Amino acid sequence: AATGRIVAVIGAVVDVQFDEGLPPILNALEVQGRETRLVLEVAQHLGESTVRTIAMDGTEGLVRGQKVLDSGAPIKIPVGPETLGRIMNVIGEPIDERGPIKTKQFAPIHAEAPEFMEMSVEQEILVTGIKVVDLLAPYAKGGKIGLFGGAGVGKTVLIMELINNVAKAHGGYSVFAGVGERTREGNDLYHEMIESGVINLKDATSKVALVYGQMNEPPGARARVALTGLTVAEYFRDQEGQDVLLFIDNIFRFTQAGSEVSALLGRIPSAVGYQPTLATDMGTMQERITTTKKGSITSVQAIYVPADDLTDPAPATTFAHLDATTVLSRAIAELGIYPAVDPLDSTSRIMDPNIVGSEHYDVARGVQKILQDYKSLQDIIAILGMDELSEEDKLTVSRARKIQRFLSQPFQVAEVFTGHMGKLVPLKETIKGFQQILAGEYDHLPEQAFYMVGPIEEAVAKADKLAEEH
Amino acid sequence: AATGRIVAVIGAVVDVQFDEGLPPILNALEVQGRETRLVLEVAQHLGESTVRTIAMDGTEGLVRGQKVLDSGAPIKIPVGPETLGRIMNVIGEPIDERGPIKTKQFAPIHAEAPEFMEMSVEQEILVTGIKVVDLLAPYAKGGKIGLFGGAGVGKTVLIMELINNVAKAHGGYSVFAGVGERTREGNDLYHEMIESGVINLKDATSKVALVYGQMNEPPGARARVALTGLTVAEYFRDQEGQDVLLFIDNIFRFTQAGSEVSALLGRIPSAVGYQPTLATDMGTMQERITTTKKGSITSVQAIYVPADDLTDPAPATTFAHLDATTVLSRAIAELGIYPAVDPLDSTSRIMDPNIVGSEHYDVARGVQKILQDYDKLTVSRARKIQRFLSQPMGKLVPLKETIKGFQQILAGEYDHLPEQAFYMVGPIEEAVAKADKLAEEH
Amino acid sequence: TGTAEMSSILEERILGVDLEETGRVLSIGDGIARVHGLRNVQAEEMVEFSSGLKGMSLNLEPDNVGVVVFGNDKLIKEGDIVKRTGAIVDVPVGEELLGRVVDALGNAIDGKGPIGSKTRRRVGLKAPGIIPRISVREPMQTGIKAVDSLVPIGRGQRELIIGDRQTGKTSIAIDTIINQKRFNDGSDEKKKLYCIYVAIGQKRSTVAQLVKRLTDADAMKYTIVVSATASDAAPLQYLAPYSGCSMGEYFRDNGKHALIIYDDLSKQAVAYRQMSLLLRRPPGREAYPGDVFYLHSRLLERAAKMNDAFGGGSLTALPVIETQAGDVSAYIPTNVISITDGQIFLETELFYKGIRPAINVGLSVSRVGSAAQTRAMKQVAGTMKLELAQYREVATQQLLSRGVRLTELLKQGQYSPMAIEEQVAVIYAGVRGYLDKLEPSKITKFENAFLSHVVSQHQALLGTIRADGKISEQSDAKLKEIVTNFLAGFE
Amino acid sequence: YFRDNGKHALIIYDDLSKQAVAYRQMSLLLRRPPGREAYPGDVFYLHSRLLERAAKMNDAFGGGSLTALPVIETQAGDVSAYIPTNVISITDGQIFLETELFYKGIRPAINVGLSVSRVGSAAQTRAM
Amino acid sequence: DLEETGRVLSIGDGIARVHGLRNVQAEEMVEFSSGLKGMSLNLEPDNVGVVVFGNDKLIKEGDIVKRTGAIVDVPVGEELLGRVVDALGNAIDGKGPIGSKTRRR
Amino acid sequence: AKLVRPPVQVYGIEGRYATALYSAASKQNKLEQVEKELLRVAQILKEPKVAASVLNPYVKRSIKVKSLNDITAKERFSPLTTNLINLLAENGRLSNTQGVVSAFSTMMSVHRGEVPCTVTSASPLEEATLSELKTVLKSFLSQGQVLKLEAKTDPSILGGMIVRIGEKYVDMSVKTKIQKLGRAMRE
Ligand SMILES: Nc1ncnc2c1ncn2[C@@H]1O[C@H](COP(=O)(O)OP(=O)(O)OP(=O)(O)O)[C@@H](O)[C@H]1O
Ligand SMILES: Nc1ncnc2c1ncn2[C@@H]1O[C@H](COP(=O)(O)OP(=O)(O)O)[C@@H](O)[C@H]1O
Ligand SMILES: Nc1ncnc2c1ncn2[C@@H]1O[C@H](COP(=O)(O)OP(=O)(O)O)[C@@H](O)[C@H]1O
Ligand SMILES: [Mg+2]
Ligand SMILES: [Mg+2]
Ligand SMILES: [Mg+2]
Repeated sequence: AATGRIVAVIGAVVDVQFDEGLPPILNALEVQGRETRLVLEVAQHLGESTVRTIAMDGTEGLVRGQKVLDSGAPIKIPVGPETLGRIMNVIGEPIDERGPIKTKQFAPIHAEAPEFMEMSVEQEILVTGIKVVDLLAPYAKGGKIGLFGGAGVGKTVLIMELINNVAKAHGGYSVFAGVGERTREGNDLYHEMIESGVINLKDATSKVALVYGQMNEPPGARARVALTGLTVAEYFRDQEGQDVLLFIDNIFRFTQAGSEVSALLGRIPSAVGYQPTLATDMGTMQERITTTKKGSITSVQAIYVPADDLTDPAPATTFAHLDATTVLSRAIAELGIYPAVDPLDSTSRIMDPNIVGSEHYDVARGVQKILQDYKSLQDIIAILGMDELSEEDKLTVSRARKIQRFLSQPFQVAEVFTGHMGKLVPLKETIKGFQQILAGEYDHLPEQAFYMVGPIEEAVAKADKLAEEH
Repeated sequence: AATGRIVAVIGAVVDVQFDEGLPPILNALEVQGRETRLVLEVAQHLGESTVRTIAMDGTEGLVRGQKVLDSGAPIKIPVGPETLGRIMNVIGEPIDERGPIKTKQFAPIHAEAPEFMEMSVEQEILVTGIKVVDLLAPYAKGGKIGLFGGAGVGKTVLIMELINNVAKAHGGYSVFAGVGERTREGNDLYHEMIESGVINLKDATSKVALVYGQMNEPPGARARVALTGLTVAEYFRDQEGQDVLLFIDNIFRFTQAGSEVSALLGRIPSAVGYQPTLATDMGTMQERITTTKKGSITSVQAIYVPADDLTDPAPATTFAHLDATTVLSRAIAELGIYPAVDPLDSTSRIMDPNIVGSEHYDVARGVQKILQDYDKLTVSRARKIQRFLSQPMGKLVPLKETIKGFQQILAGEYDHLPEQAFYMVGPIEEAVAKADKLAEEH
Repeated sequence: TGTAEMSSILEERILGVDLEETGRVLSIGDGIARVHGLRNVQAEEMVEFSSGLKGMSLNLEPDNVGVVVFGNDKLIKEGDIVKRTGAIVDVPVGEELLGRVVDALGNAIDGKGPIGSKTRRRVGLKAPGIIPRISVREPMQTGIKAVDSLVPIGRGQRELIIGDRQTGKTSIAIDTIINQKRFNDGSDEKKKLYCIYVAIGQKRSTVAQLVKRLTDADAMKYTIVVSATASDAAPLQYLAPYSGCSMGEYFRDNGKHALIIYDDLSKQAVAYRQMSLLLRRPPGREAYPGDVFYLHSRLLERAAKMNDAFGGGSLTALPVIETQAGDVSAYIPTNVISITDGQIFLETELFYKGIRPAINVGLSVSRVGSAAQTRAMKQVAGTMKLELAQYREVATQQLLSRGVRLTELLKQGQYSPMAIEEQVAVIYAGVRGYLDKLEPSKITKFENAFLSHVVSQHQALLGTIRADGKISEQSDAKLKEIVTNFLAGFE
Repeated sequence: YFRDNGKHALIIYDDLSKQAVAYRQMSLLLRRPPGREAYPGDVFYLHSRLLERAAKMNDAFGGGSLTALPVIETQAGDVSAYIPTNVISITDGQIFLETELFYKGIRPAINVGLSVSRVGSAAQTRAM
Repeated sequence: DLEETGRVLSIGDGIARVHGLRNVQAEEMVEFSSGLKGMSLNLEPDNVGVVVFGNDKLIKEGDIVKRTGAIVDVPVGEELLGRVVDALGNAIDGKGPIGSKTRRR
Repeated sequence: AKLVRPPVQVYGIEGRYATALYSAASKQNKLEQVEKELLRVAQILKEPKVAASVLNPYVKRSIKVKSLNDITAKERFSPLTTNLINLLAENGRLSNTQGVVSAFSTMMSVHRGEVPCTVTSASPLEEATLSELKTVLKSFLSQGQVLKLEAKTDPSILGGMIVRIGEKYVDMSVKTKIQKLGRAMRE
C-alpha cells in the first residue's frame, strides 16, 4: 500500500508525510527498519499530505525520513477462544512466550458502540460476598461497576477479592485488562490464575484472557490497551452470546495517557490540564463496555483518583458511566477499616425497594442514616467530647461506631495483612446482622467485637472471647 | 458612505475589510442584505484595512464577502420626550409594537463624561420611606445608589418598590435600563407600570422610558444597552434641565457582557476572567452619571454579585462608583426578613451629622453598633431591631417617624413587647398594635 | 504560517472546480475539519461531506472554514469534497413525536419506524420578546410535596434543578413527567402538559432504563425523548437542547403547554467547551469559552408563557446542573443560577439523613412563588414556609419540634407523585397542630395511613377541593372533622 | 547491569521529588501545559517508567534483582499531594516517617500504623 | 522623514502600534496628529507600542505621530499650590494656566 | 492533486512558496527558465524606489500589486512567475519574496547536483594545494555532482584546515588537536 516518510518525532507523536495514498484516521502504520514491530496510529490530518500519529511503542532511534508503511486498516488483534489463557499487548502480540495466537479472525480495536435498540434493561443483584458492597451498594449482573480510590487505599485488593469470588464462581469467559498498572501485579495475577486452574497451560480449557499495557509503556500503548481488552470482551459477548466478565485496572490511566499525548498533538489544554476531548474519548470507550440484547458484560473497573480529589475531571467524568460506584476513602483506611469503602459515597442503581426488597432497602437506608448522624456529630464530639452529647446522641454514636466496625471484613487475599482468614458473608447474614445492630440487640457488646469479623455470629463469639479472656 | 466586506465571522465577532474610508473605533456599521437591522460596533483596528467588530444581534447567516455600510458615527438612538413610555433596544428601535419613535433629535451612545468644572457639590437627601434604607444608608438626590446582591436576595423586588414609590412621587422623567435581565420580569414590569398609570398608551403623559437588552442577546448588546439608557437620561438632563432618575438593572450584566466581549476580542484575560479593560470601561460608563450644573441624574443601580462574594472584580470595581450603596445579603434573606439589606455592609455618604442631623446620625450609629455586638437585654433589643428593620399590605414610614421608633426600641421603651411583634410592620404604632392583638389572643 | 498557505493550494494557484458552493478539506482532526473554499457558506450553515457526514460552519475565517463534524472523523480525509446544502439546522416537530425516542437531529432511534410529522422547525430560532408574553399564572404540578408547596413552579417558568451527583435530580424530573398522567388522561385540554426529556451526555443504558420507567408508568404516549448520549459527537450533544426546545416550541406556539427537561446542561457546556477549544477560540474561566453564558441564556430564554393573542401556549424548562462538591461558586452553576427563575437545590447530607427528596428549602427559591400555586396550597404553604424558616434559624422548643414535624412531613418516596388535593390534606393535618402529639418517627406512618383513609372515605371532599381549587369554609370544617377523627383513631 | 547478570543491586533515589521539580522546570521551559501544581501531564510516567525497572527476575533470566528505595519529601506531612500519591501508586509500600515522632525522641520515626509493605511477609526469615 | 515621524499602523483599546520613529527613545512622549499625546513604552523591531493619553475614537490607522525629544516631564514649583491639575500638570480648575517656571521628569 | 517534492526541503513561508513554484515548474519542464525569471524579478525589487513602493504598509494592496502587474507585464513574464508575484501580494507576503527567490536558488542547485564545501584555514591558501584538495574533495561525491568550494580563512585555528562538505565535516585543525591532547594529558 502507501509508503511515507517520518518528518518529525516528538515523544510518542510522529508526523508522517505521504507522497500518495494518505491513510484514513485511526489506521495502523508500520515503521520500517526496526528490530521490534513499532505501530503508529493515525490521529489527525495536518494537510500537506502529512498525518500526525501516536506511537504504540518507543520512538527512540527514529530518524527523520525513515520509511513508514500503511496497513490499510486500524489495529487488528486476534479474537476468539484461542485468546483464553494468553497474555497479549496493545497490538495483539503474545507476551507470554507461548507462540502465536492462532485465531480464525481478527477484530479492529476501534468499533462503534451498540445502538440504543440493543440496550438491555434487566437488573439482577450480583452477590459478591462483601458486606458493605452487598448492603449499601449492591452490584448488578451485566452492569458497569467501577471502584474509585486514591493511591494505596485498596483498589487492587478489592478488585482481586471480586476476581476471586465472582470470577471463580463464574462460567463465562472473564477478561482482564491491565492498563497502566504494576507489571509485578500482572505477573502475580498470571501465576495465581495458573495455580488456581483458571488458566490452563495445557489441554486448553481456560476461561480468562489477559491484556496488559502497564506503567512502563509509552502513552500510546497505555491509551489503547483498554480498547484492546474491550475488543476481546466485545467478541466474547456478541459473536458468542456468552456472559462475559470484564475487569479493567486501572482505567484512569487511559485518560491520563490521552492527556500526556494531547499536548504534543497541538491542542489547547482544557481545565486542570487534561485534553479538551476528555469526555468524548471516555464516552466512545465506555459506551462499548455494555450489556446488549446479544450478550452480557459485567464490567468492574478500578478508577484512580488523583491526589484524592474526586472532582478531578477524570473521576468526575467517569461517575456518569457506571451503575454501581464503590468509593474508597483514605480517611477510613487510616482508621484501619478494610475495605475502605465510603458508606456515604457509594451508590447503586438497583438500590431500590422494588428490586432488593423492602427489608434490604430499609436496613441499608437506616445504616446510612445512622452513619450520617454520626458524621454530623463528629465535630462537636471532637471539640467538647462525648460527655456533652444527649443520651439519645450517645446511643446513636454507639450504634454508628458499631456499624462502622461491622462494615469491615477480612479479605481472603489480605491474610498477609489482616492475619485473619478471609470471610465470605452471604447476603442474608449481612442484612440480618445489620438489622440487629440497628434494632439495639447488641448495646452491651464492646465495639472492638465487630472489627474484622464475618457474620454477626462471629461478632458475638469475639465479644464472648474478649469478655472471658479480659 | 464607506463600503467594506465581511471577511471573518467567529461567534459574535465580525471582521470587516474596508477598501477606502476606514471607520474609527466605536463606530456603528450596518450589514446589508438582512431582514432585521444588524449593527456591528467597531472595537479594534487590525491593520491592512481590517477592523474587528462586535455584533449587536446574532450573526447566523452572515457570509464572507457580505457588504457592510458605515454609519459614520457611533450608535445613534432617538432621544426626546417621544421616547417616554416606549421600549427601545440597544440600537433605538422600538420593541413594543406601537410604531416608530418620531423624535426630533438623535444622540450617540458614546459621549464623553462631564468635565471637572461642571461638578456639583449639593447633596440633598431623598427619603424613600423604607426604615432600613432611609435609616442606615439613605439616598441622596443626584448621587448614584447601587443595590448589590446575589441571586435570590430581593434586588429586583427592591428596585420595584423603589420604582413605585420614587418614580411615582417624582416629576423628572425617569428612565429604566434593563441590562441583560429576564424577559419574563421585563414583561411583568412593563405591564405593572402600564396599569399603575406610570405609562399611558393613550394621550402620552408617560414619565418613564424603558430600554431593554435582555439575556438572549449577544454580549455586545448587553454591554451597550446601559449606555443606551445613559444616553436617554443624558438627554433628559442636558437639554431638558430635569432631574432624572435612572434605574439600571442589572449592571453586573453589563460587566459580564464586557467579559464576554473581551474573551474573543483578542486580549489577554485579567484576574478571575474579566477583561483587562474592566475598571476603565465601566468608569467611562459610570462617570456620565453625575449631577452637573445643568441637571441631575440620580441612579438606582441593581448589581449582581456572583456567588455572594463582593470581592469579585465587577462588584469591587463598582463599589467606588456609587454614593450610597445598600447591599442585599443572602444570610439575612434566609431569615425571612425583607428587604434583605445588610445593615453592616450598606454605606451612605450623606449619613453624617452635617446633612442628616444629630438625632438621625445617632440612631443610625447606635443601631449599627447594637447589631454588630449582637447583655441578654442587649441581645433582646438587637433581635427586636432586626425584626423592626423589616417592611412588608405595603408600608410607608416617614423619616422622623422611623428615627423615633428605632429610638424607642433602642432606649428600651418597649422591652416588654415580644420579639416578633416588630416583624413585617410599619412604624412603632403598628408594632405595638400587633403586640396588642397577638398578646390578647395568645 | 496560515491555514490556507499549504503548498497544494499555492502551487495550483500559481499554475492556474466551484469554490463558492463547494470546498476541500485542508485538515481534519478531533472532529474539526478546516475547509478551503465554500466562499458562499453562511455562519452556522449545515454542510455535507463526501462520506455522508454533516457539519456546521462555526468558524468563518478569512481563508478557511472551521466546520464541526456530526460524527466520526475516520470517514473524512484531507482533500475530501464538501458541499453546501444552504440551510441552518432544523428538526421535525409535531404531535407525531410523542412516544418516540429521537436523537439530536430528530431521527428515530427506537426502531418503531420513521417519524411521520409534517412540520420542521429551525433550532436557532429566537425567543419571544417582551410583548407576546404574559405573567406566569398557571401551576405546573410536580406531585412532589416539597416542590409544589415550598418551591412552586408555574407554566412558563424556568426552574433549575441543581445538585451534586446522585442526589435525586433525574428522579425529580421523572416524577414531574409521570405526574402529568392525571391531566393528560382527562379531557380538560388546558391542563394537559406534553413533556420533552433531553438526555445530554448520558449512557444509552440510562436512557433505556428511563424510557422503560416512563413506559411502565404509561407516561410515554405524551413524552418525547431527545438523546445525545456520551458516545455521540460533541456537536450533537451541543445541539440536543435546541432540538428539544424547538420540539417544545411547536407546542408552545400552538396553544398547548409543554415541559422540557435538560438533563443536564453541565455536559452540554462540556461539549461546547471541547468544540471551542478545538476551534482555537480563546479559553476563559475553567477553559470554558467566553460565550457560554450566551449559550445557556439563548437556550433558556425560549421558555415562555404566551398571552391569549398569541395562542396562550407555554413552555416550561427544568434545566439540570451538577455541581462538583457542592461548589455553586463555579462557572456554569453561576451562569445558570443567574439565568433561571429559581433553583431546587438538592443536598447530599440531607439525602442520607432520610430527607428524600433531598430538597434544601433554605437554599431553594422560586421567583414566581405563590402566583404559581392553587389557592388551597397557598393557604397551607404560606404558614408552612414561615414555620420552617423560623425553625431553621433556631435549628423555642415549640419551634424546634414543629419544624421537625414538618421536615418528616415533607419526605416522599420515589415514583409516587401525589395529586394536589392530598398534598393539601397532609399539609393541613400537619400545620394546624394535629401532629404535635406524635413523636416524629411516626409522622411517616401517619401520613401513609391518613391518606389511605382520606382517599377511601372522603372522595367527595377531595373532589370539591379539586373542583374549586381552594379550601372552602365548609370544606375547611370537613378537613378538621376528618383529621380530628383520624388522630383520635390513630395509634 | 547487576539485575541482568544474576546479581542483586539496591538503588536509592534521594530524592524523587527533586527530580519531579527538575522535570517540571524543563517542561515549563518547553512551554508544555502545566497540570496540577504546575506539573506536566507525564510526571507519573516520569517516575513510573523508572520505578518499573526495579524487578526480580526468575531463574531463567538469571535470577537477579534490583530493589529501589525512592525517597519522597512531603510538605507539612501532606501525603495526599500529587507527587507523593503518584509514587505511592507506583511503589509496593511506604515507610512513613513522622515529625511528631522524630521530635519526641522516637528515632527512627517510623509510623507503624501507616507504613506498609504490599509484599512483606513473603520476604522475611522464619525467626523474624 | 521616517526617523522623527511615524505613522499609526494599528489601534485598539488604548494601544497605538506606530510604524517608523526610528530615533524615538524608550518612554518618550510623542504627539499624535489630533493633538493627543502618548508615551513610547514598547520599542519593538518593526513598530513602537505607544500608550495614548486619551481615547481611541479620535486617532485612526494612518495618522501621523511626531516626537518631542524629551522624556515625560511635568511642571513643578510653588505655582501649583492651590491648583487642581491632571496627571500631566494641566490645570483643570479653570483658574487659568500654571505659571510654573521649572519642569521636572 | 499530486505534488512534485524537490530533492531538498526548505521551510517557512519561503520554503512553502518555493516548493509550490518548483512543483509547478516540474510539471511543465520550465525550471531554469523560471530561475532566470525570479533572478530578474529579484533585481527588479532590489532597487530602492519601488522596493519602498512595495514594502510600504500604507499602500493599499490593490495599489502595490497594481504597480506589480504593470512592471510584470513590462518584462513579458511567464504566467507562472506573474502568478507567483500576484499570490505574494495577495497574501501580503511580498516583502519576503527575496527569501523565496533565495529558496528556489538553493533548491535547484541541488537539482543540478551541487554540494557546497567550505574550507577554513589559518593561512590564506596557496593555489596549488587549493585545487589539490579540490581534486581530493571530488572523490567523495557520486557522478553528476559539482563542488561549490568556498575557502575562507581564519588565523585562529592555529593551522590545518576545517572542511565542511554540506553537513559532513572534517576538523583537521591544529587548535582542536591541541585541545584533545591537553584533555588526554589531564584525563
Ligand atoms: N425521593 C427519593 N427517595 C428515595 N430515593 C431516591 C429519591 N430520589 C432519588 N432517589 C434515589 O437516589 C439515587 C440517585 O437518584 P438520581 O439518579 O435520580 O439523582 P441524580 O442527580 O440524577 O444522580 P446522577 O449524578 O447519577 O445523575 C437513586 O438511586 C434514586 O433512586
Ligand atoms: N481488604 C483489605 N484488608 C486489609 N488491608 C487492605 C485491604 N485492602 C487494602 N489493604 C491494604 O491497603 C494497601 C493498598 O492496597 P492496594 O489495593 O493494592 O493499593 P491501590 O489503591 O494502589 O490499588 C494494601 O497493601 C493493603 O495493605
Ligand atoms: N413581599 C414579598 N413576599 C414574599 N416574597 C418576596 C416578597 N418580596 C420579595 N420576595 C422574594 O424575594 C426573592 C428575590 O426576588 P428578586 O427580587 O428577583 O431577587 P434578586 O433581584 O435579588 O435576584 C424572591 O424569591 C421573591 O419571592
Ligand atoms: Mg490499582
Ligand atoms: Mg434579578
Ligand atoms: Mg441523572
